[PDB]
Amino acid sequence: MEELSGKPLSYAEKEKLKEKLAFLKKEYSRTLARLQRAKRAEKAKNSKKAIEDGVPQPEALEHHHHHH
Amino acid sequence: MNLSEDCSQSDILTTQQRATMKYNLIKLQQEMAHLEAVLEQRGNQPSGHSPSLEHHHHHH
Repeated sequence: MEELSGKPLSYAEKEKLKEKLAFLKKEYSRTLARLQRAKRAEKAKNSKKAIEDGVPQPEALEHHHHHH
Repeated sequence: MNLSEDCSQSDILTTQQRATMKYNLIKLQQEMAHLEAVLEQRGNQPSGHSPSLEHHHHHH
C-alpha cells in the first residue's frame, strides 16, 4: 500500500523525510489540481475524466486581479 | 470543439492565481529537491528544519 522510502535514516531524519516531503508532495499535486481543474472547467464546461482526490481539507484560493 | 467553444482563456485562472500557483509550486518543488537532498545525504544536520508541525502522532 505505502512505499518504504528511507532505510538508513535515524529517528529524526526519517521523521522529517516522511512528514515534510509527503506534506509538500501532497500540496504540490493538490494545489496544482484544484487550480488546473478550475481553469479548464471555467473557460469551457468540458467532460472531466479522473482525479484521485477524495477527502477535502477546506482549501480554496479564489481571488482576482484587475485586468492589465 | 462544438460543445466547448471558448472564451477568454487568457484570464480564467486569474492573473493573481497565475503568480500564486507559480510561487506555490516553486516553494513546494524547491523544498522537495533541496530539503530531501540535505536530509538523506547530510542527515538534516546543516539545516535542522523542525518548523512547528511536530504533531506527528498515530498511536500514543
